[PDB]
Order: sequence, then structure tokens, then C-alpha cells
Amino acid sequence: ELPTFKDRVPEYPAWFEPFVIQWLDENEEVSRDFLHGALERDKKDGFQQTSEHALFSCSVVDVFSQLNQSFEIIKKLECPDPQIVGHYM
Amino acid sequence: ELPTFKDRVPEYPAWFEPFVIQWLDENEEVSRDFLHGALERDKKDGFQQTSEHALFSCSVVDVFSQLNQSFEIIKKLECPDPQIVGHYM
Amino acid sequence: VGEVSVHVELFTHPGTGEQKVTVKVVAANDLKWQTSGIFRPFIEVNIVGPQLSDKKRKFATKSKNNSWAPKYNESFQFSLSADAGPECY
Repeated sequence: ELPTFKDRVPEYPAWFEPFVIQWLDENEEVSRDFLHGALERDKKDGFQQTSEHALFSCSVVDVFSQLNQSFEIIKKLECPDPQIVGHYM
Repeated sequence: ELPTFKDRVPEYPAWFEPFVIQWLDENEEVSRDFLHGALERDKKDGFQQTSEHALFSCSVVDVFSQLNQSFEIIKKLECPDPQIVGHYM
Repeated sequence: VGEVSVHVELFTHPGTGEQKVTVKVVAANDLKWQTSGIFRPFIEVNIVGPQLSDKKRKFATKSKNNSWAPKYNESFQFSLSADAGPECY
């Protein structure tokens, strides 16, 4: 809100970007290892439909949950540099 | 009276509270159907005064009677959680 | 052994100048608990700090069946003491 910096796209996100990228990487591995877990549970369960209206099995829900957790972190950064955001995205 | 639970506001009322609210719902709708019935019975009675000195007509009385029968059904629970009470109120 | 998404709002309670702690339990994720049965995770939340004898120290979410990434979206409200600051908790 200071005029001096409302006059700019904030530069501090550029400091953190390498770390957020490292985090996105770590998150991908965690996601792909979580996936195999989630699938192995579901496969061992013989792919039961989650319910008589949730026509899909649980691993979908697990996986999208993992993805959504992952996304929401990024989204909560609200990085004010759209190019760093584009890179994250 | 066990020290462990003498130490506490009982948590059990949180269990029943939705069913009490359901009851309050059933109750209100019954009360609003009743209200229309009472008004209409009084209207059919041309809205006579309850007596020449009881200057309102009978539906007022019926409604307060109902509302009190209703309130007392709540009150008879004496929920030891006053916020759950506050919710009923 | 997993993680918990919380959103937490300290309210230096705008109605009293006590401190109240709203805790929205959003979800858990990556729970290392692929169990020998029906997993039914729930999240207990406890407040810790001085002068809590007279206060509800514990809450819990509902449970979720078979879900290593259970969402909850459940919001609890501890009271702190009035005296001890949030840094005592």
C-alpha cells in the first residue's frame, strides 16, 4: 500500500520462486508415490464403487484430494508476479 | 459426580441438538399451520372479543397457548450447554 | 506421518477482549496409516496452556471411512484464559 511499492509488481516472490519450484517438484514425487499407494489400496479392495451414486472408486478421491491440497497451497501464495505464477502453473 | 466429569459442562447435549432443532422445525411448521387454523376459526367467529373486557379475540390466546406448550417442550430439556440452548432460542 | 490443513482465527474476541481460538479443521492428507482394517480417521484438536481446568480442552471432527486424505471442514472455538497471552498457548 505504500505508493513507492503499489507502483511495482513486488520483487520478493522472485526470492522465493526457486523454493516454490523445489516444493512443486517434491510435491510431484509425493503425489506419484501417494498415487501408487491409493491405487494399490483400491486394487486390493477390487475397485469398489465409493457408493451407489459415487460410481467411481476411492483412489480417484484420494488422488484429487492430494492434487487439491497441493494446488491450494500454491493458490494461497497468491503470487503477485503473473510470470512466476505462469511458471508455477 | 465422578471428578473427571464433574470438572465439565456435559457434552452429550451436542448429540441431541440437531434432533431438537428438527423437533423445533416440525413444531414451527405445525405451529404455522395451527396459526392459520386459529386465525381462520376466529375469522369464522367474525373475530369476536374473547369477552367484552378481554378485548382481543381467541386466536391470540390459542397462539400463545401453543407457543407456550412448544416452549415448554424445549425448556423441559434444560440443556447444560447454554450455547446449544442459545441455538434453540 | 501425514499433515492437517487447518485454518485458524485468533479472535481477541471482538465481543470481550478475552481470546477465543476458532480452528477450522479443513482436511488431513498423507496419513501414514494404511491399516489392517477399516481406517476411520477423525481429528482431535486440543488447546494447551495455563488456566484451562474450567474450559473445553478437546474437540474432535467426525470420522471419515477408509480415507487417508479425509476432508472435514469442521470449525471449533476454544477459549483461552483472559489473563495469559496467546504466546502462553
